[PDB]
Amino acid sequence: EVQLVQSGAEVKKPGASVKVSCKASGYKFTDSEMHWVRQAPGQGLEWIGGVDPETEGAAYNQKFKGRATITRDTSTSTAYLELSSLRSEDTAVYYCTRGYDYDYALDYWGQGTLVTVSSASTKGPSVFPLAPSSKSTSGGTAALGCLVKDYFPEPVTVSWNSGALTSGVHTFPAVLQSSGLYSLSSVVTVPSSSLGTQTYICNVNHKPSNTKVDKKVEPKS
Amino acid sequence: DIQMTQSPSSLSASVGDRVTITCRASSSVEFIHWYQQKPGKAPKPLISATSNLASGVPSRFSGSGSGTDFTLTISSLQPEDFATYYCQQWSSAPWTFGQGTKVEIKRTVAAPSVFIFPPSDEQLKSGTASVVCLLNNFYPREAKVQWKVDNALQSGNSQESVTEQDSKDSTYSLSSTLTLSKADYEKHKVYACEVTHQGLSSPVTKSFNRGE
Amino acid sequence: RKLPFSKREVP
Repeated sequence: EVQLVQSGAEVKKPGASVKVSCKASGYKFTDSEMHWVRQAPGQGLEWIGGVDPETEGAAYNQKFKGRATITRDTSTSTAYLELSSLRSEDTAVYYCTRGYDYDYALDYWGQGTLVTVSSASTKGPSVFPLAPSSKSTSGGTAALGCLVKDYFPEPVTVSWNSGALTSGVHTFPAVLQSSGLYSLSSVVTVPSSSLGTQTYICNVNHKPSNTKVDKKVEPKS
Repeated sequence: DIQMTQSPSSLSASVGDRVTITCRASSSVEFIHWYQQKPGKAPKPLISATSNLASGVPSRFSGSGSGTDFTLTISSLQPEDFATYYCQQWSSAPWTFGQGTKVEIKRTVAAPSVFIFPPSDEQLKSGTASVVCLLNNFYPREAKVQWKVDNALQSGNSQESVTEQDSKDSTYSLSSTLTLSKADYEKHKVYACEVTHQGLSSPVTKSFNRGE
Repeated sequence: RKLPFSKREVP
C-alpha cells in the first residue's frame, strides 16, 4: 500500500523558514517523482516544485524559485520542502504528491501540513467535556462531545476512541474568538441506552503546541 | 503560464441529476487531469489524461475535451460526490490547476435535532462558562439560533459554526457557543437555545436550569 | 512509464 506521511502542523514567524517532510512507503521511491502543491485561502491549488531522485536537482515553479528548496533522502524515502522568508500569504496546507507517469494524474497525496505564518505566540487548547444528559437526547439517541477552547494557531485534530468511533461524529470548523484564539467542538450521537456501558474518549491533538489530551466524556451525575 | 479556468465556481444539484464542470486552458494542452477533494482531505486523482477514470472511480464520472476546452460530467450525482473538483495541466511548466468547482447537494428538508450542553465544572473552576447548542443533521443550511438567558434575548456573546455537507445524508450540523464569565453565568437561572428552521412547524427551545 | 516533469523512462 502506497503511503505519503507528512510532518505535523507548524507556526513560524514572518521572515523565518519552514521545512516539511514527506515519508514515502509502498513503492520504489527512486523511480517516481515527489511534488509539492499548496492550498492557500486565496487560491485553489498551486504547484511549488518537485524532484526526480535520479537527477540530484529539483524543479520549481518560477514563483517559488530562490525561496523554496526541495530535497530528498533516498535512504529514508523522505522528500522535503523548505520555504524561506515566510510571509502571511504563505499560510497554507502543503501537500506532497507522487508523480508516477506523465499520462496519469498525481496518484497519491500526503495528508497535508498546515503552516501558519504569525508573530503571535502558540497556545495549547483547554479540553472540556460536552456531557450527555437529559438535555442532549433525541428519540433514543444521546449527543455528547468535547469543547476544544483557546488555542493558536490552527489546526486541532479530534478523534474518538483512538479512531475506532467515526460514525455520527461532527468535528466543527474552528471559530475565531475576539482574543485571536480559536475554539471548536467535536460531537457524536450514540444510543442513549448504552451510556453506562460504553466509553467515549475524545483524543485532541494540537501539533504546534505539542498538546495531546484524552478526555473521557461521562454522563452528568 | 497556462491559466486553467473552471466554470461554474460552484454548483448545486439533486441526487440523480446530471452535472457538468468545464475547464478552459488559456493555451492548448495535450490533455488535463481532474482531482476531487473532500473537505479537510487531500485531493484524490479522479480522471487521467482527459477521459480515463482513475483507479476506483465509479462509471458515473466521465471526462471529454481537447485543446483549450474540457468537461467533467457526473451522470447521476450521489451524496458522496459533495467535493471540490480541480482540473490540471502539465503540458507546460509551471504546472497549473483550475480554481476549483464546489459541488453541493440539494435534498429534501430535514429538521435539526437540537441538544444543549451546560458548561463543565472544570471550565467553571477556570472562571468561564461556555453553553453549547447543537443542531444536528438538518437541511437546508439556513437555521436561526437565539440564546435566551432568563427569557432575555442575548446578543454579542455567542459564536457559531456549520459543518460541510455530510457525504452520506447531505445534511449540515451547527454548533453555537454562548460564552460568559463564571460570575455572569452564576447570576442567572434559565439557559435556553431557541431554534428556527424550515423543517420545524414552530421554533424548538432546548433549555436547562443552572445547577440542575 | 515517463516521469511527469523529468520525462525519465522507468520500465
